[PDB]
Amino acid sequence: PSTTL
Amino acid sequence: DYLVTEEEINLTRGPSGLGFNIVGGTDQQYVSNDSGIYVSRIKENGAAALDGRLQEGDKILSVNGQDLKNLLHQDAVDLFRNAGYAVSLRVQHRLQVQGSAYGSVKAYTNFDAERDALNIETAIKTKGVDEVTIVNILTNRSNEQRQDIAFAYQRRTKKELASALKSALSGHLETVILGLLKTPAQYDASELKASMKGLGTDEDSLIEIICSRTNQELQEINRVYKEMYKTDLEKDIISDTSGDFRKLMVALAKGRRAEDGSVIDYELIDQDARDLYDAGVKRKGTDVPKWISIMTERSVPHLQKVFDRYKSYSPYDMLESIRKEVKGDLENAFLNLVQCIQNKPLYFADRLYDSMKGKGTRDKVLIRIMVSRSEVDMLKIRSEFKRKYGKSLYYYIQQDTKGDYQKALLYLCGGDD
Ligand SMILES: [Ca+2]
Ligand SMILES: [Ca+2]
Ligand SMILES: [Ca+2]
Ligand SMILES: [Ca+2]
Repeated sequence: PSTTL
Repeated sequence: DYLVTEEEINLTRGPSGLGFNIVGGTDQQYVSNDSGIYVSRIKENGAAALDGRLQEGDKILSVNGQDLKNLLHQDAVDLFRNAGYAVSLRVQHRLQVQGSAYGSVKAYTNFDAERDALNIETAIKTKGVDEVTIVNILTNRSNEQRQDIAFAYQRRTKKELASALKSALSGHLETVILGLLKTPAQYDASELKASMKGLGTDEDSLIEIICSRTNQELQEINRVYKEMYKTDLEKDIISDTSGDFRKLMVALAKGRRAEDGSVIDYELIDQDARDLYDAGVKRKGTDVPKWISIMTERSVPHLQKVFDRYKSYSPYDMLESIRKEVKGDLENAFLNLVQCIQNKPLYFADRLYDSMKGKGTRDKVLIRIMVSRSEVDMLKIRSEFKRKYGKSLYYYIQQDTKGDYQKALLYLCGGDD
């Protein structure tokens, strides 16, 4: 699970 | 092998956002037991890309002065989502500056891809095939130069170089040359794919590749495997192995071993050593999952120190402990893994000796090691081989193989002693 910033 | 630099990066959040993704946290560990926050992706025309300083794989130490140490994933995310439009990051880079320094095959300095392609075409088409010229060229160019040769060959003949060589070559020489024409990840992926035959799976080849490749190599293998075969490597492992052997292979194939740390964690070294003893020789039977967790999760330098501390507690070292505790494919996998951790060049030197010492040759193993390690650590393999066996790797290859096949392997060896 990667999170876009 | 690697270098670490730290740097403050100041970004302005534009209409497209900061333009990068993060992974990590105490509950979403990027690699095993690592709680750090890492950049996983950098979007084009985003703030981070247009600044140029941030890089994928970077560790983010702090945001606007707030340390990202031992945070939940969500708490790190919240620090970014609640930051202003002026974002200050302190970041740690990891740079690989080794290359082919310990490989026997180096990039050819006067390389000309079009010239090589023409001379190989001529050698292919001369009456009887000029195998000597084909071997002389391809074993004296780096892998990436070989890719340029193959591109120039296809452009001028309208035929693939590997297809032409399949018709021109045969025997073990064909196996060597075709292997050299694949990229390292393609070669490893294809060797793994070939070893998975359901109940007829070649566990020894599976073990050799999965136990010896690093995180970065395995990540590329996983990507290329999926492109080539339209299925994830892990799924093929799951459907072609069973028991604790499968769990060990799956864990290793993820390529998420803890990375090399700056601080040596002596307390954990001792605790891991006690755990290995308590799970094996100290008890009746074996707690195999505890062995798998420790040996697949900790960094290679950490485990090297663990195996020596293990001797403080156990009457037997780690290798003889494995022999006493487990059997079959599981025993063979642990034995290979521990050798890979303790001394990887010596591991390959011993596998090369085993492939030649007796009647005939295990050419499949010999070729694969000579192809796959020639641009990595063949010089270290040769040093360990000579130190242990007295004669050189070159000498044993010379005694066990013949012809143009022999000549290709000796070029991949790179020299005597
Ligand atoms: Ca010939
Ligand atoms: Ca052929
Ligand atoms: Ca036991
Ligand atoms: Ca032999």
